[PDB]
Amino acid sequence: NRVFVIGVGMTKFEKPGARDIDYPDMAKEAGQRALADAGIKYSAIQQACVGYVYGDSTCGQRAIYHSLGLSGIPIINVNNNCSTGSTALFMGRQLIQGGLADCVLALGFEKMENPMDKHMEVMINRYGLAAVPAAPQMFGNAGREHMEKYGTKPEHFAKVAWKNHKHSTNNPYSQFQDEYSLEQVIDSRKVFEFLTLLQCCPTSDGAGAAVLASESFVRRNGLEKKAVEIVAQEMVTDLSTTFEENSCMKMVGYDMTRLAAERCYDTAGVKPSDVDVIELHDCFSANELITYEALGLCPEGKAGELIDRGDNTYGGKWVINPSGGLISKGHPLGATGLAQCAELCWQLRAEAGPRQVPGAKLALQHNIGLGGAVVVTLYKMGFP
Repeated sequence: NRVFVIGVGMTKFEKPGARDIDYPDMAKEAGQRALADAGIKYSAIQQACVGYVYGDSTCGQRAIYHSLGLSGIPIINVNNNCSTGSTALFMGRQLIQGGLADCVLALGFEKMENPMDKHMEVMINRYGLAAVPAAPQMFGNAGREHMEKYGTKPEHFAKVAWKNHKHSTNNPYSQFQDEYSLEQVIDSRKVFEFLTLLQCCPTSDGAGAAVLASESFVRRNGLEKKAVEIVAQEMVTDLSTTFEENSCMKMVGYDMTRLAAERCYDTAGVKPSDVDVIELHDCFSANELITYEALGLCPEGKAGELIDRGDNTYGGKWVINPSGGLISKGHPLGATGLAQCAELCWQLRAEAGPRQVPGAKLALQHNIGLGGAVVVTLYKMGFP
């Protein structure tokens, strides 16, 4: 069964406490924007898939009833107690593709609240980073491994972050919308090793939403115009390996990204060179830089050359994170994938305004599930 995104919506992503509304009003703003975009009656929604990390099991229902009114529809919380949760969009795609529903709402939101692990926990709190204590150490280790094997420079990681902040200047939904100089990225507060504060994603509070529909729902309702097809979607969980084969890059999911993308390319019958625009999970600059190679944009060890050619921005081969990435937008855990989806749908619909990638036809999304698995998605217009 083919699956289409027929409406998208999001709140602005803002510093926690910047905006004095609670998570149900954030959900309502994003959800009602997606339903207005879709152009459907609220009663068309048959099930809701709701992604959030903080708060008890009733928050998904509370947010949906505040957004749509009271109803009997299933309300599925993405983040189950197995800690193997995917994403609201991934689950909504499953329900359509599996013939369990014709039309679903995917909703996501977040409203915050050894000695090195203790130091990183305090740093995360005081710097407002959207990371767990292990993450800066694991991503710094992966970055350092890439430098030692391939000759990548610390400045290549800073240039990735610089490019994301530059893109953010045209995204009114992003927490940060200012261009920093490369020297300012390098000179910002140390987080871990070469990673500085402007290379790490901050916390944001916010919400995002998407309306997903079957081919028959799109046809019956005449909604071909805005229908963005999910032409491939793959999740890959931790790949059990040996001591001899393990590496710092594998420990942060390099091969999970690589296999998810390979499977998407095969399903969609496309190559990395066919992709026009990308939104990826730049939790740290180091994740974006190695993800260039995992996605097959360039050969092993060649990300520094891609960066130095400007082949990750406007006028280059790929426009990567036209949104400004997690580095600029910040990272409300449950909402990040739906914000990526909103931007890629606007790009393919030619509605991304000052961020528009001219002629974009194939979009790739890279994201991490609430349980840590990598999800890669490919999008094209359904009815061009």
